[PDB]
Amino acid sequence: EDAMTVLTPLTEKDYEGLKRVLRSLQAHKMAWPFLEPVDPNDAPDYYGVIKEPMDLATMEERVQRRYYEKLTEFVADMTKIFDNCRYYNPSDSPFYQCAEVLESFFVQKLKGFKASRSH
Ligand SMILES: CCNC(=O)N1CCN(C(C)=O)CC1
Repeated sequence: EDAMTVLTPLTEKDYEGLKRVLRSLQAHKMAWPFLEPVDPNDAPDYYGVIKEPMDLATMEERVQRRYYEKLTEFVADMTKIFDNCRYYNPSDSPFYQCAEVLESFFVQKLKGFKASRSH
C-alpha cells in the first residue's frame, strides 16, 4: 500500500466512494455467506477458533458511523472477512470458493476507488 492509502485521512467524498464499494459486494451473487455475522447454531465452535470475526453488516454499521479514519483500516476489516473464512473452512468447501471470488472482485473495485480519489 502506497503513500496515500496509509496516510491520507478519509474525506466526505472518499466516504461516498466507500459506500458504493460496500454496496457492490453486498449485491454480488457470491456474497451470501458474508452478509451477516456467522450464526453459531450453524457452526457451534466457530467463535472459539476465530478470534476477530467480521462480516459486511458490521462493516456497513462502521461506514455509517464514520469509524474508519484511513483507507488501510477499511481494507483491513474487509481482508479479515476473507482470511477468517479460508482459515476456518477447508480448501474444497463452497465457503472457501466464495472467499476466492469475492476477494478478487473487491480488489477490482478497490483499484477503481484509489484511481478516483485525486482527480
Ligand atoms: C451456513 C452454515 N454453514 C456452515 O457450516 N458455516 C461455516 C462457517 N461459515 C463461514 C462464513 O465461514 C458459515 C457457516
